[PDB]
Amino acid sequence: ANEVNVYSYRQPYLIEPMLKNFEKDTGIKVNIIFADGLVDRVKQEGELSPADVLLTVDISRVMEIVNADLAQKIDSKVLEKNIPAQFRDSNDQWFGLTTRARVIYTSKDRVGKLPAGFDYLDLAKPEYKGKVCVRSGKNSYNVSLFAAMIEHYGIEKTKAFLEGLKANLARKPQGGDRDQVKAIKEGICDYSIGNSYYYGKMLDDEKQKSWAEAAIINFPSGEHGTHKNISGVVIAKHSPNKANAVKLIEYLSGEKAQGLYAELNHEYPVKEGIEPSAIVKGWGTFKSDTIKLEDIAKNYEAALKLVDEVKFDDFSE
Repeated sequence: ANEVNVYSYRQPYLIEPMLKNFEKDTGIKVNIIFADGLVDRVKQEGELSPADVLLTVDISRVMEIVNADLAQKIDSKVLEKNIPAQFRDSNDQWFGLTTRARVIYTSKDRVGKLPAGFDYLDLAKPEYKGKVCVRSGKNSYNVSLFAAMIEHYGIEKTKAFLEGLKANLARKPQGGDRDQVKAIKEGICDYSIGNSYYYGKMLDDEKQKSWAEAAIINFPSGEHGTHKNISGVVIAKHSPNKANAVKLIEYLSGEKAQGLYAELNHEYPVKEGIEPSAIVKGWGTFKSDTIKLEDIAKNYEAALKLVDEVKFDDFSE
């Protein structure tokens, strides 16, 4: 046909606008399934997998796919021009489309703004007992944060951090990132961990704006700064519509789509010269962790093991 088969780890509200604009501008039909491809299914199906494009939200998932030989190399002058080298594979098998920060939200009323020098690590200190909310420790946004911490500190110190963080939780890990900010608004907790773009999404939503208004976005500024991760894309090894798949990822890297990522999603474009939204610009800039993206993913397995050892999500005692 004239189609492309997309498997998306992103829910419709954070990707449909980009894909609909792609369909209108190119004439190529997008078939989309929301993941639950699934890496194990893509592997076992092998040559019969209909997947063209896998849209990811985490570098560690990207490297799981690439390491399993489920991607293929894409050499595109358009991707080269649009995506800075630090946000795509040197070996051409994966491509970053946005960056996002995993930030600390605080209660406007009960905490205020965090001081310069505040670190993720501070959330494990005894004085924050009963005041911290985080979604499941096994959620990959969290595990990739902990993976970066292993690169910086090793597994003993990272485990001690996880034990302290767990000890300080106000409630059993539950919900997603926005839900923790709702909990700040309601008074259940005073500090949460979540991705930056969700603050802008909440502000844009009539039903969630009060959640964001009750919280302050903070970019950690300890030794290794603020954790960054990427939304991205891989073209599957056996892509049945590969030319169309390349046109899709080239489109997502371009000026128009990158502007949509900025203005609609409140994410940081990878493409230089594309301004963030007014909301995102208002937060100011921050010192990013200089860790290489692959060096986050390298530690994912070890981080997941630590989360299991500390039984992070168990709130029984």
